[PDB]
Amino acid sequence: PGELVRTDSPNFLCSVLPTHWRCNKTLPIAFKVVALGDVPDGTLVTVMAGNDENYSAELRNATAAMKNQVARFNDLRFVGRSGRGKSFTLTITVFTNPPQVATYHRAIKITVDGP
Amino acid sequence: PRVVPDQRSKFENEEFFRKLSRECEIKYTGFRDRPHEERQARFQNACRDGRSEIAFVATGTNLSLQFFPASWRQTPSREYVDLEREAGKVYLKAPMILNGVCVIWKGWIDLQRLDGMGCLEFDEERAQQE
Repeated sequence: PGELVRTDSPNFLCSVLPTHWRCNKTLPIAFKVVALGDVPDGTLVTVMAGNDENYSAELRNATAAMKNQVARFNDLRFVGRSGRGKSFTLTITVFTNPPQVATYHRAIKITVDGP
Repeated sequence: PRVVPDQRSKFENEEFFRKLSRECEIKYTGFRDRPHEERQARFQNACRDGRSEIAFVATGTNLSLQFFPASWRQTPSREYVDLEREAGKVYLKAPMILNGVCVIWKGWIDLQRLDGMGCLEFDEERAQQE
């Protein structure tokens, strides 16, 4: 599961994301969303990003499925960017019924060059 | 599934919710890079299937929505997807647990513009059975 942080939901944890990262560049770690309470295997999870400037940043491989409380994303990637050092708020949706949503504010800053 | 011990309190006192509990600009975000003509079709077809992705533009808070009763393929009732209430646009209702609190997303979207107004409501009924 690696390094984790709490999300704004009491039911989920996700990987720690680089504070600043380059557009369309693979992440230093596989993005992981960890479910605390029971969530059936196969449950679909998705990540979406946005903020005041870019309300819906384009992402790559932003879909995954739970397997033992962990939804591991395969090469998740932030293509859209946050701009004038203003960072992204992640929206993590776990598709149970109804869906469970967890936000991660100022999770990451995506510029064209990166650090 | 999982909620904080005091949902209403969290819903009423936290800036995240408050900044979202009043009608504000919302915008469909599906097929972001595609011909507006197509996006318009995608949106309605998806609405008829009971799903959509609508972000709150002001804060960039993206949401994937399911227009079905929290209880639970099958076409949604006019209660969650209304195409009549007002010609030109569609009224949508979507339950979910957001940051540990049971809420209901309500709003409408212009079938032409693919933009609109919507907000979050505390779902008392759902909140207590959790």
